[PDB]
Amino acid sequence: QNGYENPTYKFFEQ
Amino acid sequence: GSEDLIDGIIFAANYLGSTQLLSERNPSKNIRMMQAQEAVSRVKRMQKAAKIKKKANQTLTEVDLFISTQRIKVLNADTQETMMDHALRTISYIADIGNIVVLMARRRYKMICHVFESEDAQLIAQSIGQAFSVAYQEFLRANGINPEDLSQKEYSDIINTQE
Repeated sequence: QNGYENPTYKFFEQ
Repeated sequence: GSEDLIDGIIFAANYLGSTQLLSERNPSKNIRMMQAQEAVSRVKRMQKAAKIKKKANQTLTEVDLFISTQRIKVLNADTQETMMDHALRTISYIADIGNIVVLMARRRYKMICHVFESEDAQLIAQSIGQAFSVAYQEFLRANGINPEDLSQKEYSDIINTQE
């Protein structure tokens, strides 16, 4: 039940 | 000591299909595991319907997972033909609940979630994770945060010294 977010995505992207 | 996945690695998995959904800028590693979980039921249920479709005659597909700081692309375990290719940045979140790996990238507010199955789902998510940061850190040093190494010997002394 582990999920990781992309610092890179959740950055420039959103 | 890090070069490992800058070149990339490859895991054998099992594609079950996908499912498209709606997200809004910056949700939460909590609210994502939700949507992710409903993205898996979407295709599981889509598969039961798939199976049945076969009675009128197994249904999954074997793939390889190329993982790197650059992209994450799926290929035909047999034809070795690309089935999808997302530049890592366009990938926002992955999860490994059970031997079921699901990742979602920006379909170019409209996300697309891929659902695979692997007895290494565990190991598999972890890797993507490192890529995320390894990629992230690079996608960080190049921005002059050369002190990426330093910026953590900073994000700390900027927290205790914050008491």
